[PDB]
Amino acid sequence: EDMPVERILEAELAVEPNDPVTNICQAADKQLFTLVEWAKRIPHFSELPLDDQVILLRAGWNELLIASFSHRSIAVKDGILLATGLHVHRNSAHSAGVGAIFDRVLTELVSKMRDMQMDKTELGCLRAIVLFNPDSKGLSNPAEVEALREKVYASLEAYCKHKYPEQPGRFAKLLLRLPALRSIGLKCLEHLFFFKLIGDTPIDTFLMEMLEAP
Amino acid sequence: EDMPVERILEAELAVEPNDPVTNICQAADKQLFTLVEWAKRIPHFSELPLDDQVILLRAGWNELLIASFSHRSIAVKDGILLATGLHVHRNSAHSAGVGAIFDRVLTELVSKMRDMQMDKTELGCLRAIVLFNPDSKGLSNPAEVEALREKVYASLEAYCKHKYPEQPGRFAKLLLRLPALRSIGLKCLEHLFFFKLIGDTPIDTFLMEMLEAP
Amino acid sequence: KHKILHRLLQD
Amino acid sequence: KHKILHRLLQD
Ligand SMILES: CC1=C(/C=C/C(C)=C\C=C\C(C)=C\C(=O)O)C(C)(C)CCC1
Ligand SMILES: CC1=C(/C=C/C(C)=C\C=C\C(C)=C\C(=O)O)C(C)(C)CCC1
Repeated sequence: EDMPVERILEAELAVEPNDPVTNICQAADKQLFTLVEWAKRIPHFSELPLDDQVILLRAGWNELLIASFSHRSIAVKDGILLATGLHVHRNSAHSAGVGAIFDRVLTELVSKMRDMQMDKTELGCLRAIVLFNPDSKGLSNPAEVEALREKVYASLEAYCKHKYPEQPGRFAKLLLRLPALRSIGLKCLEHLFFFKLIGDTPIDTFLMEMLEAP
Repeated sequence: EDMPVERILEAELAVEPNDPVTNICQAADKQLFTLVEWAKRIPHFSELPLDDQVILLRAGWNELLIASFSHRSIAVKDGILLATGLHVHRNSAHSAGVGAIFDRVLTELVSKMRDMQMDKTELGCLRAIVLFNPDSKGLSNPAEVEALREKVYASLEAYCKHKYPEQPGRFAKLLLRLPALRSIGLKCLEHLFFFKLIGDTPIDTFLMEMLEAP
Repeated sequence: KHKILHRLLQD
Repeated sequence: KHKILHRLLQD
């Protein structure tokens, strides 16, 4: 009860108006601060115990940031637009050794979001669903998080069908990009742990904290 | 057009009436043969070019088998029931060094399928959706696979709502177990590549072929 | 490549 | 643990 897509859209609009890997990691550290502000604007998130808020954000930050820059890049040709105002071209990612994962982002996320014209409200809800991940280990009350997630997709479905009555399978199409987002997010973490291990690639404090155990 | 859940249910009913890791790998090799027969019974799969059939099965076999033994284990207390008629208890998995991933299967899949009483038709459709993975690399015509996937979830949604009118969020709840299935499937593959590398754990020919490149 | 899978799908 | 995240969430 009470999870209006209007509040979710507002959260979205409130937070967003040489080694490409280094530039991407810097943009990620910058956006981690903005991610906290976004979450705080998602209905009921701030009312959950502090430890569960931490758990949810540590569990979903990478997928949450990937979803955001991917949607921001729908207008971009063959690349992504970073929050720092910088653009990373597919050729540049390839020349830095991260071409495979970069292409997965363009192919499975950006292109698909562009193909269906995913809007900001839909993106917001999908992110709110990722945020409210009931499977997150350590949760003091997973049922509570599960209930919030259900309220989000219930509101998302109503939004769809009311806004896109001509596309009965839109709601399902949106949810079905989540497994790709999960797989891509996991691969990105692997790369990040490697960069950290190797020593090259400066990693800022907030991004570094997210890579800390557990 | 033409993707009746009745045919999907039939495919499901047609294929199914000491180291626990070794026993699990043996059950997986055995079920890989049965998986091909199942796929052949899924509408339109056999009509796709042979190379795409291979691509789809190599891309989804682990998630497809995990979904099946998980649902078969809904009746089991704290463990899973293998197709070989053998049971693997949570304590046994733990004592073999695979407790973490085993618990994820019980917690994120088995328990959740049990909580919502997922039925065979629903399981069948979820597997048919996994099977028709449009993101599979190398696909000669991904749009065609994408269209088949959409026909499946369109039929699944109609089944739900008609069978469970009292649970408007059931369809979404079913699709939202796919990201966990994807994550668990990926972790299982990592373990398998490790077992193969280590040398211990006998791995049969079909399972071994699935671990072959790409 | 992938001998077994191809054979099983063809039959 | 997780100094930054806790601080940012509390404020
Ligand atoms: C994408 C990318 C990577 C990870 C990016 C991550 C973890 C976050 C990016 C956040 C951004 C780019 C936020 C923004 O700019 O709004 C990996 C490790 C696969 C290397 C290839 C480029
Ligand atoms: C579950 C399991 C693993 C992988 C299982 C796989 C890859 C397939 C199982 C298929 C079955 C069990 C079919 C059946 O019996 O119907 C990993 C590597 C995580 C080790 C822990 C136990």
